[PDB]
Amino acid sequence: HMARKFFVGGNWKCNGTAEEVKKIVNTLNEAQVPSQDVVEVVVSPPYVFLPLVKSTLRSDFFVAAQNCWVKKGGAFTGEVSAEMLVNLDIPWVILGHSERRAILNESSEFVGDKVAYALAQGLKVIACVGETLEEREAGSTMDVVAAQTKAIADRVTNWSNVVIAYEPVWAIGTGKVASPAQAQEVHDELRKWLAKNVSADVAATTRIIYGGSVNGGNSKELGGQADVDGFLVGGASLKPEFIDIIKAAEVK
Amino acid sequence: ARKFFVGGNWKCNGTAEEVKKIVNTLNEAQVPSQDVVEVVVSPPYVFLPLVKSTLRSDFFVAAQNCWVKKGGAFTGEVSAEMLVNLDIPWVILGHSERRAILNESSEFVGDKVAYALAQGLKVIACVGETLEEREAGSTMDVVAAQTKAIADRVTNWSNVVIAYEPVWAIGTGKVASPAQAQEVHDELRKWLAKNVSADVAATTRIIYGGSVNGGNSKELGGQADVDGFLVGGASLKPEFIDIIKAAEVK
Repeated sequence: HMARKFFVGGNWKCNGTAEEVKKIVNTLNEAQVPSQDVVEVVVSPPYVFLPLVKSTLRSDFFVAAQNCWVKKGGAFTGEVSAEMLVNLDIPWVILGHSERRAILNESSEFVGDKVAYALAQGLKVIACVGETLEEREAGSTMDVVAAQTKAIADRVTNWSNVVIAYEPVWAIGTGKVASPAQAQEVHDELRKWLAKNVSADVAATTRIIYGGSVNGGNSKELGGQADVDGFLVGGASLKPEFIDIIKAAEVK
Repeated sequence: ARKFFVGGNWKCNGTAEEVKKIVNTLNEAQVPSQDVVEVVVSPPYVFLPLVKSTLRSDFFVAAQNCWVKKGGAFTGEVSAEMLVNLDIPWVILGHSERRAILNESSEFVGDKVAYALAQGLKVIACVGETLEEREAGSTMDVVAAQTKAIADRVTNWSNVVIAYEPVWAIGTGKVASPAQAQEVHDELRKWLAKNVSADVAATTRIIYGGSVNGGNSKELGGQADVDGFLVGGASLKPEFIDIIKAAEVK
């Protein structure tokens, strides 16, 4: 029924010092962006800076962890449980990021279990999907994205607190450039998959955000697409340019 | 003489309320001198700032893991540089749970140890054999191979502690004896003497990472080649203080 609220997530990845975090947070705190009714803004620092960011960031921007454990805490040295994030009043978590799928070998099932467990503790989830250059060149884009999405869908009963991020991994460090039209094509096919395989209502209300290369310059052209509901920003999330990407929400 | 070393691995446990209680209990503790025992406490990443800001300054804070190299495009990982930036002096690397559950290879662990040392972190480097490996007669083959992957990459032995985890005796129904701990620690120290140097063998702490409680701490701690403990679950409880007090056995 109601329009999907534009969503901008900033994934800091494995970057930051206390000094850099203070500079980034000060820059965001002084930013003048569209209303909380027009855009939902989430910033995702490394685990060790979650307390500093949550304590100092403007209350109308929300904090995400970059990962959490698949289940209840216990004998999992080095892992952070969903209930720890809830305990520290961290409302969001990024799960299934292409870097964790590729470098740390997180399976679609492992990601699905994490999403279900995070939602069960009351966290909101940015659930990431995306195909490699090999998969795209093989003609497997929608087979891979549908399979990643299905592993999540099979474990999720309530999509209200889920945002899906499409990462064109094929266009990240390969020399290949994703067009806005190519982004819109995958977002459209993914939403049609949700409509047929979950429900018309879930398809209509679930934000699908673009996790490819976005800057101030291309944000309105990418953002001004029928099935693109915002961005999961990588490196630019550390820079003032992030504010220009948030401002792309006015295109809707 | 090697200074007795007691690490407390909280693992994936804690809330702000539980952390405050644990830290208050440690802050009120009366334990042996800084000459007799070195104490390290390892909370989850998200509680490192709270623990570092509130813990007695003569106990040291460790992260439970860090990334293998320089930060960048590694969503969810915490770099050695970040820990140094937050004045976290120690890191646990190659814990049996990360080797077994998260499939960290001996080479990956070795690279993490080298990178952590290079940023100025002190490292508790963990090694240990499974029940299958122990029953196959492969205990010292496995421990030597895991240690070699680390030793090949170490740039400062002063800042390394080795933790032997008898993984075969964690949730299997098997009980690791003081004699079995002593045997592995002695053979590991002899490996260091032959493969690194007599001086590194003589001065490097080898701590026992098996099931340690108030009751068995003095008998384990009294062994010639056991230089202390990496404590699991008991590290969350007042009993951790009784384990630190085992250092007086040396």
